[PDB]
Amino acid sequence: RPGNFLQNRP
Amino acid sequence: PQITLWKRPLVTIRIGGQLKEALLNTGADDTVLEEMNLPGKWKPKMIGGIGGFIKVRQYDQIPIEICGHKAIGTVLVGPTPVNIIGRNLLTQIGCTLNF
Amino acid sequence: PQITLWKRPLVTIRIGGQLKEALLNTGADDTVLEEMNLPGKWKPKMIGGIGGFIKVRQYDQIPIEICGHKAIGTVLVGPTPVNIIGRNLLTQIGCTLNF
Repeated sequence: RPGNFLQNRP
Repeated sequence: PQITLWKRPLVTIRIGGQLKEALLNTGADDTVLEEMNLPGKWKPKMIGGIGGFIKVRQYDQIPIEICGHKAIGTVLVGPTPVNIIGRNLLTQIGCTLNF
Repeated sequence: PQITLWKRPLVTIRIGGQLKEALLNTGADDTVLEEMNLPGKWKPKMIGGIGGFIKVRQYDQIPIEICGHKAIGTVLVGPTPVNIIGRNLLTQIGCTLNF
């Protein structure tokens, strides 16, 4: 199941 | 509250009058919600994650109540696998990491 | 320590005696490091989030120290854009979210 929710602005 | 991390740190949020579940995410710059309608103007934006980049809709100055604490800020809407409260709004509600 | 979330919560970790900067990520179930040629047996795995999935190598019972606090567990290695400490290790160092 998807489990790594890193998120970065462009 | 103090939230340990044996499970995903999921909380209830209220946005645009509706209740949703969202993950408190220190690894996210921004807050990103699954596809939904929100009032007002939006701008197209792109953001990156672990798997690459996606297209989102950027809504500014949106009120959101997060586990009982009020925030008003930028909310991105798009094909995220889970609703995500990121640092932009974590700072508004006074969230810190502690060990 | 207490870590505020104005900036990305990047801290120094040690793996194989060598130092790296890594993101404390309450939105990650697992710990994933930027490509490095770590010795040992591994198993292939896919991890996902925004943008889709990436292929990684799963290493077991790897010692890691996070801002001076020792941990040992599963460490993934692959083409993440940043080193990421996930909940599997944040729980070992007694990390909490507080607001």
